[PDB]
Amino acid sequence: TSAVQQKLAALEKSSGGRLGVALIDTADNTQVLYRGDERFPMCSTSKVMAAAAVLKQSETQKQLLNQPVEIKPADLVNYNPIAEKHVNGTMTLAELSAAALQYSDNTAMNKLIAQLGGPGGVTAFARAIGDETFRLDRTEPTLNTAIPGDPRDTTTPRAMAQTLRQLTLGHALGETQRAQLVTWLKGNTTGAASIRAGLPTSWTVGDKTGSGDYGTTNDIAVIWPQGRAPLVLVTYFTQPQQNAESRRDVLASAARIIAEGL
Ligand SMILES: *C(=O)N1C[C@H](NOS(=O)(=O)O)CC[C@H]1C(N)=O
Repeated sequence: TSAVQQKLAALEKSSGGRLGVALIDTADNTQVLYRGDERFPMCSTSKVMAAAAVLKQSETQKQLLNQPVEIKPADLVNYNPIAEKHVNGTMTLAELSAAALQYSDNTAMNKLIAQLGGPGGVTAFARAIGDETFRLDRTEPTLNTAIPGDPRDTTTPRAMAQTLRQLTLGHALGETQRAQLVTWLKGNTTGAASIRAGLPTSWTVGDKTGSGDYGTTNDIAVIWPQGRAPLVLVTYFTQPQQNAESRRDVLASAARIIAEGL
């Protein structure tokens, strides 16, 4: 173990839960892993992959992101801050992608999932961009049950970091779609208490948070530190009891520990 890993272990031990971290430094492609090959429930962080999959579809349909998608009252689930304003109306796939990523709208996420033919279509996109680990099995809201030992709707920190890098910094998407994904992630509204809180204020972050049962507290981020090449950082966290409170400070602490290395 490295010093960063021993610090992450100490944070995890005092946290009362299970922490997973994966950093990729694209300055030199090095990786820091803590429980990097253990599965964690993704919860809302799976939305990135659904949005990227729709962006990928849009590479061969110029007008796909402008296509209207009907929002019915029955479509509303547990957290719909944008979709509820369009009930009995429509949202475009661009609007749904932005709502899913920036406001973590679960109705928008379900519309993205349906646009891909269900959770298996998101998993298939993951496979098509080289992610052998990601699996999406359910829609919102049950994909957030986050039951320990349940492999459904999970990934590992390493695989998620690798995928987020390919999507945001690599060529898993076309150039325009990559820029759109990064623009969406950087305009996230929900991230300031998570990885963002553990990094120097001068660094630009685009991220996607998630949370679920068992106190599951997740964040996945692409980071532009001042004067250095970007990083990819994945912090997953989950706890032993179903009603545990969210612990975004633990993600911030892990990010702060990561930041002290590179
Ligand atoms: C995603 O994990 N979810 C949607 C909603 N927003 O996520 S955030 O809090 O990480 O921004 C929170 C609840 C969760 C869900 N159970 O749908």
